[PDB]
Amino acid sequence: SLAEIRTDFNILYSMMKKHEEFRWMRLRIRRMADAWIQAIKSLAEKQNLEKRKRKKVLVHLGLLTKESGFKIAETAFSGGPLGALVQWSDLITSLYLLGHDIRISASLAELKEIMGGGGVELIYIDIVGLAQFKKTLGPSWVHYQCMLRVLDSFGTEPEFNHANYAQSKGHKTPWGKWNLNPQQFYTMFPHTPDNSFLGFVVEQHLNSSDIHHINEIKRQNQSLVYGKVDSVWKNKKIYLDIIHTYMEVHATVYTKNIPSYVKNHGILSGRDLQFLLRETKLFVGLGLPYEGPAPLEAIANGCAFLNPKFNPPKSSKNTDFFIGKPTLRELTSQHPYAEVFIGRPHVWTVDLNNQEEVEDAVKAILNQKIEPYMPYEFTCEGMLQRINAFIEKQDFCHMWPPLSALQVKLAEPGQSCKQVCQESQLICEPSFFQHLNKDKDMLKYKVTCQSSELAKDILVPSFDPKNKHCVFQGDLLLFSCAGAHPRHQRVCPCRDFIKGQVALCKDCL
Ligand SMILES: O=c1ccn([C@@H]2O[C@H](COP(=O)(O)OP(=O)(O)O)[C@@H](O)[C@H]2O)c(=O)[nH]1
Ligand SMILES: OC[C@H]1O[C@H](O)[C@@H](O)[C@@H](O)[C@@H]1O
Repeated sequence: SLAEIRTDFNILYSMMKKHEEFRWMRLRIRRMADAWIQAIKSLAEKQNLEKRKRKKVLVHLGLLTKESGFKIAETAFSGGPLGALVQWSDLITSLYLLGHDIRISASLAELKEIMGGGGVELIYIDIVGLAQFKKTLGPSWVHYQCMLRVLDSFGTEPEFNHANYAQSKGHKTPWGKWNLNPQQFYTMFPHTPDNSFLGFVVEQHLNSSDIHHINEIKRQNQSLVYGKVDSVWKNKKIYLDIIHTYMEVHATVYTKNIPSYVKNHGILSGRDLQFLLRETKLFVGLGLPYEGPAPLEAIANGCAFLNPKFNPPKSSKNTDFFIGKPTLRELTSQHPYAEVFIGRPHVWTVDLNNQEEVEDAVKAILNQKIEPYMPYEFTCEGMLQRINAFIEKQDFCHMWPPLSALQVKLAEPGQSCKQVCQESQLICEPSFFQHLNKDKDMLKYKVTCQSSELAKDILVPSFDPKNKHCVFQGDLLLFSCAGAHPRHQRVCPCRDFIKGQVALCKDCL
């Protein structure tokens, strides 16, 4: 039985009216419905969407179980976290439009019931939910393991995913050690090439008459602070004052930390928030929270984003929030994606403590022409293409990307495979490590092994050019885009990517 694209949302609304928790998600969908429907039709017109098998898909939202104790549903409308719920909403909508057979679960009862009656070919779950899956199913949970796609915002690096290696390194993460293929982890932003980038869609309501008259609509000296709760505002006053010299400063806050001059609007409904963004020249980052959606929404509406620079980068080594996350990734700014893949004039990444630099950025932004912008990968059509490619082409059970995409590179000592790929405008592709892990295979890529040994280490395969000595991976679950060798070179698998669609190679569709 073959999937048919859907262009009507009534079945979806009915499925989401089954739990109150889904209420917030259901409303965002309704606001974005016409965009979604334009996008599935446009994709079907550009690319052949026929001949897809209709999948039975479990979607288990562990974060919405009582049993998790997360209280996300509870605070959804009153200024709590929404990033995750944005992502889930967009994933469900995508699956529905592509014509799959979605069974949504927010409870142990439903999880048990859907798995109970068989058929399931694909499972979207979070880490909290994955623990529940293992516990509910007992030992046969491993039978489903290759169908798992695990929503994990900040990402999982190989050294935390391999249970035995993580313990040999003393890592106490409660989040790691599932022993999956790390490409099964689905992230919020393309920051972890050991994982896959899932993302979400950036909500925007600018017609092309809004964009032509955007200069009438936007008040040139209006800034808005990013930061829904009071805590995030501690010790920002110098920064805010420099901004307040040039611009009014507005906030949407659910207050001891906020100066008297700030103009508060409270927490706004999605529509009202979108209008406030459309009238705003400058969205002001305070440092927290890390890697959320809100800055991209502002950029889509023509705001510049002032992005706090982190020198040293923040990570588990230096920031409590990061301790125990199953990754050693370092953030160079509040929103590294915004910093690296968007940049000026939309994104000004600045040292909050450099008054001169802050002042120059504010005066610059004040003087910039308004240019609303969205990377393609965060549109409806671009997210549909990405997830459609993943469902049709990612298989961890029984060759994608195809070998023709492989471009081998040598990281220097002190540089990771992530880095050397990125420096040549490529991205690391962990599925190709298996093709560069033997004497023969090396010769090809213009490195000669005068002696090899095996090792079980994330930093290998490695090459010493002085000694012509090669080390190969002994444990194939330890292949790792993350990690730099302190003294040797790494042999690194890179691939190309489509403009504005970093998850997909040119030949991947
Ligand atoms: O007054 C507000 C402020 C924010 N948001 C939304 O809350 C979401 C979460 O954005 P943020 O980057 O703050 O991430 P979080 O930390 O909540 O995951 C975004 O879609 C914002 O538009 C909202 O609905 N009303
Ligand atoms: O991870 C989601 C959520 O988990 C905890 O249980 C809560 O107390 C929150 O502070 C946190 O954000």
